[PDB]
Amino acid sequence: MDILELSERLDLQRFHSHTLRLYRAVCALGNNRVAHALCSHVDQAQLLHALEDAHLPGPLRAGYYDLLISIHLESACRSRRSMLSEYIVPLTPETRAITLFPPGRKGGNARRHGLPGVGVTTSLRPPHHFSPPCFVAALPAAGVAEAPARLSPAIPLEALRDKALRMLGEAVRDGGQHARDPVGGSVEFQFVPVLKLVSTLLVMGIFGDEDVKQILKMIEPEVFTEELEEGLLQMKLPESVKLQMCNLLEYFCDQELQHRVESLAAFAERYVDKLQANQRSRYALLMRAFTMSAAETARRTREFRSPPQEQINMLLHFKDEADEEDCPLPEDIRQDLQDFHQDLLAHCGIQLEKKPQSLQELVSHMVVRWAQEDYVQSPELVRAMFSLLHRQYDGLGELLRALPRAYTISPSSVEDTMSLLECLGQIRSLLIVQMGPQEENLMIQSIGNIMNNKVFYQHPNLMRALGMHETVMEVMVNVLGGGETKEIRFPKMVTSCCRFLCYFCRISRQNQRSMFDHLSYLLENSGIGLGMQGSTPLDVAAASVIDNNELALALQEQDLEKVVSYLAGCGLQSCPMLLAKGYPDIGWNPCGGERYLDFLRFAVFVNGESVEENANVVVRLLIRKPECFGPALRGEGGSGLLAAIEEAIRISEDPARDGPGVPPEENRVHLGHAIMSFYAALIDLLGRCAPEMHLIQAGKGEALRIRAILRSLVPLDDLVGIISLPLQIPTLGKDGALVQPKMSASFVPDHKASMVLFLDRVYGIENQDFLLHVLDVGFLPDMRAAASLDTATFSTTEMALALNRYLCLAVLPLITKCAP
Amino acid sequence: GVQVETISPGDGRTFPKRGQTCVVHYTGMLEDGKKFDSSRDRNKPFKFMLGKQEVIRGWEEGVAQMSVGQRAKLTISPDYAYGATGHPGIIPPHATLVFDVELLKLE
Amino acid sequence: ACFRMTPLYNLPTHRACNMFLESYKAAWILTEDHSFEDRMIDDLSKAGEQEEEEEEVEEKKPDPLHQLVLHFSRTALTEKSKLDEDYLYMAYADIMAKSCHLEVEVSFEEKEMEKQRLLYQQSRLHTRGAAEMVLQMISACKGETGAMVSSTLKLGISILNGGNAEVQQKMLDYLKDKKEVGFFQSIQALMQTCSVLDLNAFERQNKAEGLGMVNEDGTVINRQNGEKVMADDEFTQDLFRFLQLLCEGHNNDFQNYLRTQTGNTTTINIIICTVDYLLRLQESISDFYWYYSGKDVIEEQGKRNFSKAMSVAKQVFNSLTEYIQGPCTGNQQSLAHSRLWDAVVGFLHVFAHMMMKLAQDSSQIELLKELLDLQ
Amino acid sequence: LVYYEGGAVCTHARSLWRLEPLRISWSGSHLRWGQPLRIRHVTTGRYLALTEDQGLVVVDACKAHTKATSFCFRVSKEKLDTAPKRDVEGMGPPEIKYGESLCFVQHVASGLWLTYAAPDPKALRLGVLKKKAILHQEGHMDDALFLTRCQQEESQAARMIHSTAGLYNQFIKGLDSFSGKPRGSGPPAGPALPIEAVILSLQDLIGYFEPPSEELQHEEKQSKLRSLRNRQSLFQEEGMLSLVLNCIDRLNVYTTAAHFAEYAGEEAAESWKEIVNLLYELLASLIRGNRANCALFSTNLDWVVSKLDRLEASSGILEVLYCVLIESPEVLNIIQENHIKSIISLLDKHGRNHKVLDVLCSLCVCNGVAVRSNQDLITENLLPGRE
Repeated sequence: MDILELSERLDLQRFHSHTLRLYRAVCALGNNRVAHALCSHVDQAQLLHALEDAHLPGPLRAGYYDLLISIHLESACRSRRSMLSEYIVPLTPETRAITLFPPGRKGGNARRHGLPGVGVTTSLRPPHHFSPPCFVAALPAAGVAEAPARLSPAIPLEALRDKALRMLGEAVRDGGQHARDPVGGSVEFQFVPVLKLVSTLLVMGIFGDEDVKQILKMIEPEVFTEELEEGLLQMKLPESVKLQMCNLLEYFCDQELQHRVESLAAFAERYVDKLQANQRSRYALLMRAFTMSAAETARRTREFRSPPQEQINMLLHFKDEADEEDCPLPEDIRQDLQDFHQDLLAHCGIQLEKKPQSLQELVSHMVVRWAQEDYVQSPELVRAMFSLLHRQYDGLGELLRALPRAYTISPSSVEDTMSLLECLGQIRSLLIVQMGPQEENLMIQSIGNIMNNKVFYQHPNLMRALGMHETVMEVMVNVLGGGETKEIRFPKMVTSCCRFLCYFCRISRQNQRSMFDHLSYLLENSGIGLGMQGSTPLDVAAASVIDNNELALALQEQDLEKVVSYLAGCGLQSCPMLLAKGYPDIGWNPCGGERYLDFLRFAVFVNGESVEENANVVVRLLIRKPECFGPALRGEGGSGLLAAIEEAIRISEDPARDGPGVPPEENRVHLGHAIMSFYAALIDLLGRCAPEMHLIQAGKGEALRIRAILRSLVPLDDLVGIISLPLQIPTLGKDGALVQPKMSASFVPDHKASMVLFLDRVYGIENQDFLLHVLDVGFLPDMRAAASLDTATFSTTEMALALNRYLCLAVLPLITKCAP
Repeated sequence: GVQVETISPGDGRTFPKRGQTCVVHYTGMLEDGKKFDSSRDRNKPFKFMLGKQEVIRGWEEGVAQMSVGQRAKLTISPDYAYGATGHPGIIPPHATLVFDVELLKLE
Repeated sequence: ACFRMTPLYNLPTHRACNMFLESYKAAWILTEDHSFEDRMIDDLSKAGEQEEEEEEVEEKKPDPLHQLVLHFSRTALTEKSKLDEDYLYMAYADIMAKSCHLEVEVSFEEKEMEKQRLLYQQSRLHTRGAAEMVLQMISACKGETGAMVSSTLKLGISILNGGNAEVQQKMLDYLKDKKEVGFFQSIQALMQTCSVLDLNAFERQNKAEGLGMVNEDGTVINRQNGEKVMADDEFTQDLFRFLQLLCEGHNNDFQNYLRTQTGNTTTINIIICTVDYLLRLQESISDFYWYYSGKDVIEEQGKRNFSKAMSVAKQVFNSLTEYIQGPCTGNQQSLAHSRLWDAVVGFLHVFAHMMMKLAQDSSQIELLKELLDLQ
Repeated sequence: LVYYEGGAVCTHARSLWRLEPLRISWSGSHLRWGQPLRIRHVTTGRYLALTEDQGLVVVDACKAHTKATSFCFRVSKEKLDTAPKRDVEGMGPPEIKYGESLCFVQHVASGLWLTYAAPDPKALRLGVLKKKAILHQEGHMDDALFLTRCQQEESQAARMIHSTAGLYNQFIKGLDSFSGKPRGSGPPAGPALPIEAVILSLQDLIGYFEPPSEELQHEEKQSKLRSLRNRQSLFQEEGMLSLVLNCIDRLNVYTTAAHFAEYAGEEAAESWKEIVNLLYELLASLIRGNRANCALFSTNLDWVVSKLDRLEASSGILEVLYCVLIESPEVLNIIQENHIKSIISLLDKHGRNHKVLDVLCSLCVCNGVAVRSNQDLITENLLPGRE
């Protein structure tokens, strides 16, 4: 049955239009496999012919136009639009060739502004990628979600551009004709799909430059003539048509602004070359002229003593003309740079025929004329027109807003940078979609590529501008938001998201601040995230604070409130998955509390140096929370810390008290080792929170008071017993094979060193006989053990190595202080 | 399995050689006759290289016996075709498939 | 690090290009600015060739300014869970404010001509309902501090500048005919968000300056971050000046509305809320007074900190003075039963001790003058 | 049991209360200090009173004895109660201020001071913010009760909700009454169903839920939709959604009109079609445009799914499903392949329908995000056949 006939049957028209919209909905968000499936049902040539035919009804043509644009372009469309914001310019010689104003006999400012969209833009944009649609291809033997996602189906882009241009011309001609019957039954029905096609093609940039010139002529002939068709604005259009041609103008203005940005980039290249030459010459004079004059040499060296960035800065201090003479740069170079500045102002129109001759002014006039003709009834249209108007009025403002986003890249690493931009495009792609296992594999390997990139190591400021870390925390919290507590969906997601962000912590201190801005809400999510394996959001937050005293100072007492509340909660009960593991229940959670504690300890010690204010706050929170002191050393009804340690050792001895017994991941850890790990962590916090030998020698009263509370909480004789506790040593056996217990059960020298560190930090050394008794209870048994450790087979053992470690880190400084 | 029939004769003196790429035009329709794929609608001939198994290996052999310039009617059994899993969306599961093959040239 | 300091000729070319881009953007383009916003508003205001139609006059079609205003009101009045930031409303509101205010032996005639000019620019705005939607923005903002509320309060400051009785009138009617508590709830939440001096913050800043840690890039000593103390002080100034200008003209009806909102189901006293904020201001001021009283002399950054704080206090005192002025007897009684007497006592003790402390040093005389003005 | 509770309940209707004087004449007069007063909760319709066994609990009006039910409001904790005030006709002197004065609540017969039970041990472990109201001779410091003004349309809604709940509970009781026994060729032997009553109630509910015309301007339109949010929230907390769903289930146990008549009779049967259709319409109207409303349907989507296949009110159930899907994303997350296949089966059996097509389109994408699994499943199970 003929489609044209369906126009008369409204029921069939509505059903088929909703069918088209259904294909549109199912294909949405770049569902590429679905799109290929539709290409099976809908022929590309069929769609093309549907565009060509004018008799076909308007809702149908809108539907088919939408299907073509989306099922083929929309993925590239969203990708390209996402990366349109970023402005990155390589230092190509071609880039150097670019200038703000086209060459000519007339002065550049007096010269006509270059025809928009025409010229060379070297902003690094990845090529569009498409897959030919073919169904005779063999079925993928590889499993689903392991093969890479299919590319969008391919369309002949050149031919599509030519036809889009052709029916664009037809639409303009018919509008001039004012024929009673519009194409598709309405003027808006006639035009709207054409402007959609033009928008998409122009934003892709496939639309060739000559054709862009043609489009400009159709929009406004008399305007874009370069040294009768009526302007599209002159034709007058319904509100929706106004909306989309306003979008076309918006694209043109964005391209124009990009051209401005690259123009300043090229001028910057020329200028920096001039500066390097001239300042080499200046320094050569300096080694020459330093013999004559010293006072000027002293200042000039001080200028060179300045960091290079500040050197650039006070070189650039010629604008005011008050100190322009002070700038070492000569008046000639200052003159040409001022000429550049005037040129930039003129191109912006900042500096000071009815037809405007300028795109910005004509757009302003069109907005004003529309608001004059009638009140706009579409709020989105109003938003669009006023945004465009404001933007055309403030080009200097657009440049202010875009300049931080701008960046320059050396030509050598252009291809690797392009690869990285492709990766970030994939990352932004997955943000819109709801998380699925194929997407999981996708962004895991994409993140891996990001780490593998050397450019990713090279320009930290450039990534900071690009914001992949922001997008990564965004996808992190999108994953986290849905039922994280009931089920930690995709620990692979959460671990990968750390690995990236955690690496970013390791990257830069400015990056550390950048994520530090989000640290509060990160910790809020990390309240349950630490239960996840190994590296957690708590761990990335810990990696953020460390290595900056300023970050440590910026640490927030309310954030400490949430963390200590979390720590108390762990002390309130054990984790439920332990029971889910068959791991027997315990009255409190040691592991999560331990992670919170180590976070706090990374917080307190920056470069091994305590933040006294932070220590005071944590002391306050501890004294509010008996659960912070924990079951051991409770006080009233208070199990001694020593007794708890021996009980934990007994539990680790006990088979199946730490195990269900009904380890593929082997992450299961003896509850004794875990609780004593928590307690060694608490002791570590408590020793680091102790005041320092300076301001103890002066003796700040609150400092000694806190120290006294610490010594009261932790009995010195109790610590003497703890250090007195012997450690099992691996021994040869069963024909002399060495017997080594598992560390997830073993009582560790790491904990013992935490004790010893607390001793030296808080109690320290007072008496020589006290030192001797401390040694003979805890240090000399360890030192006979160390003597035994010096064995060829023993020297191999990582555990004896760890003994050597913690003994040297602690016992050696103890000897240093105690030798007198 | 694979059923072959000729609607237009070919030269017969020239044959596809295993390991040689072949440019072909085809239309894919189901058994009921509904067309799902047409290389002519693509306007460029589909290209495949014999023995790479990029084409359904059932369909690949059925091309081989077919001479150059010979218009074919090819029927593929599901075991030779996509099979019980079938192609999600385009081909229903465990259904036979029919094609017509135009071997324009071999490159 | 200075021999390691790489001369810009040895500097990598691309890196040098980037840092030059930053340097130029700081030195030139940020510095230069010209006010095209005045003619922007003028063009968006003017109406041309509507009159030939002769039926739109009976319908009162909106001028382009009025249309932009109506759309912003549409966005604001539309209900949303969180007040979303719009950069367009950001910039547009800044533009209207700057155009509206558009700013020594001046004749009376000259001074009054300036006054009439200000009245005209405020007129072209209030013909649109700008301050009406400003109140709407506050209601939708629900006491959430941000650039949006800051700029729109600044725009209200601009439209109210000089205390235009007509604007005060229309906003009074609007508050009456909405009789809705949410706006005043927003006001209370906002002045709760207003900061006061924190000793812990000041000692953290003192640590920052004293440490002066070298930034890893070369040698950067004495880096100064944005002072966390009174980060929102400018916005607090704007808010209190806003209440000031609302109550300006000694409009007793407006002061009564501020004291009590009969139309509202729940009535709040913004004046006693201001009193409470003033009390927090005294507590902060007195803690800082004690801290520098332990010291022999106030260090320069501390001097600036007190200076900005007491400027905020000066605006607050001016606002309270405007509230009480007229005089509104209900406001008189409300202050009378309030604790502002204890506030005055604390302020007086602070004043006396700062005068004895400042009087010794010659450099302190400027802050002493500012304190004299505060007193 | 009534407990002092804080939170969303404060906005809720259950926190609203109804207070009436003892004397009928000039009941609306200025409330007087120490006036004898009777307290009935608006939503329940039951009175607050003292029972020896349970202290004070909300009690039914018939059980209410009007003396133990009678309570007085006091400005002062200390008690003299010497001379009763003389009754005054007319508007009377104004004693207490609406939203301004603070008052003590006293039971005239008991003389016992109403106070909180105080935070019980281990109750913090529950975390409940609600603590039982108890009568104490000494009382407590906070016995002074602050009072607030209610809102007119909210009170109207609460009254109508109470009447609606009572009538629907009785109607459901009747359904269960004849549900057990097939009437057969006899009398129904049960009290007549309030058929006309439920038709009128549903009709009024649609009219009072009917969404504003889009032609209305933006500001009053937004205000009216805000009222719609408040109203839907009130009906949600009250439980009308749940009880109406129970109604739908109970009438759904009967397949056809005649089959239902066989339990009830033709005189009950004739309306049954309109009853179920208008009932589904009520569900659609109530749930439409409310995140909270769509939230509960997410718990049991298959419950809707099974009823989608049913014939008598196919359009109504389709609209209900439409409102559920278009408004909530979680429902879109939880849907499964059997459900999608059932929807396609509905498309088959009811023929082509743009409405069903649009519901499926909503099933594709929602809230700017598209379910990969949902799109893949619908493509797989619908597209290839193409019939």
